[PDB]
Amino acid sequence: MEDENILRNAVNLQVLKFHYPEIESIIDIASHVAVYQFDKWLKTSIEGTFFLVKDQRARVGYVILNRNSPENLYLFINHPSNVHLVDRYLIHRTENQHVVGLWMFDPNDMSRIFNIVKESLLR
Amino acid sequence: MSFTNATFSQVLDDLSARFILNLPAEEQSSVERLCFQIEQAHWFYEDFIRAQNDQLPSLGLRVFSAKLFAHCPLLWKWSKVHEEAFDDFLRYKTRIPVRGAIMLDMSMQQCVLVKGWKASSGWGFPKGKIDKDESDVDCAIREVYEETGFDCSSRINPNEFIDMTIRGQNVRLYIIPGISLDTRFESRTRKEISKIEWHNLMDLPTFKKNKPQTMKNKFYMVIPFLAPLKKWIKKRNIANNTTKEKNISVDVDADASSQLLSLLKS
Ligand SMILES: Nc1ncnc2c1ncn2[C@@H]1O[C@H](COP(=O)(O)OP(=O)(O)OP(=O)(O)O)[C@@H](O)[C@H]1O
Repeated sequence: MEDENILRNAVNLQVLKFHYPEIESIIDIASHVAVYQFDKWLKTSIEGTFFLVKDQRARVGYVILNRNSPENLYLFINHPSNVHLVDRYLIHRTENQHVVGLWMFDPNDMSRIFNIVKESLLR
Repeated sequence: MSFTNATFSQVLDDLSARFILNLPAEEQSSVERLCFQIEQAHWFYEDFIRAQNDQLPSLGLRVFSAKLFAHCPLLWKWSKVHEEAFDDFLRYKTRIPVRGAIMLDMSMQQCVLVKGWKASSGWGFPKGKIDKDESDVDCAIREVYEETGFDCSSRINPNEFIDMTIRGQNVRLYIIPGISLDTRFESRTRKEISKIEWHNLMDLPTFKKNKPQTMKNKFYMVIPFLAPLKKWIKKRNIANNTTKEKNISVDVDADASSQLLSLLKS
């Protein structure tokens, strides 16, 4: 039954808005993402459930609700050109000109998010 | 300190959204694959959340899991035969055993804790895995000795301990009161350890009713044993003025746990 999904969406959105009240919409979700940084890839402490979110001012971004500690990550994707698929990472060029590497344990999540990201910052 | 003002209900949603809610359907249907994530949540709860909100109750896995189901819609479509088999599995999952001790002073208000170097390592009770054919008591004696330099074979009591399943391990910490308050600790066989110190129980994150935690200490699997400990001491004090120790143990995942499950589940 579809009821469970309507229910699953509402919980998700509550959980995120509780952490970040500006968030208005969830675009898509990957169950398990690991975060890597540069300087060559280095492993971070942040690893958990990935949510592709849209801001109230319509800013696309993502939340990882970290599994290892209550220290979550939340970054904006300002422009489509700030993202790339290399080496099975979804690579993201932050405002702070850091290079982030997102590892979707599910390759399918990788492709689906990348694509919807491009579409969501297109319109 | 995100969860300091969250209700129990909001905390339950988070842990759900965080660990189990957004799993692929097949993983939710896998007792093992789901039990793992729930084991992670229960620990995240005891170790991180309760630390900023002591109002939140300390729960054994089995109970915590039940309440985590209430905040997970995709699990509501399933049989009583199914949910009972799962709980069964939570009760008897083959888990790595870990033994050690909670070393207390004579006055039972201070305990011995061990810290790695790394800033990512929080203080913890002396504990470790079991060597082949080694006995529970014998493993505890060994871990304490290696980590602490203190030989406890003369004071360890096979009848006095706390059992608890936390983060996918079956922890047993023997409770050894009356440790000399100027014991000198050593860790020469354990090069990883940098500090080994007496801490006041009253300074431990959830120990005293409404003492807030200062952000100046990190603790590993300490907080979860504090509820069973308060209970141990209460009881050991009753015994001290009535008979003689020996009997006093506290099994978190046993009766106390099934009593509470019946109250929820009935
Ligand atoms: N003292 C500690 N402080 C913080 N995190 C810890 C500590 N001990 C273990 N962990 C965490 O627990 C996870 C798994 O435990 P880990 O393998 O590090 O312990 P271990 O010493 O191998 O356990 P065992 O005693 O069973 O061998 C790791 O991700 C690690 O971050």
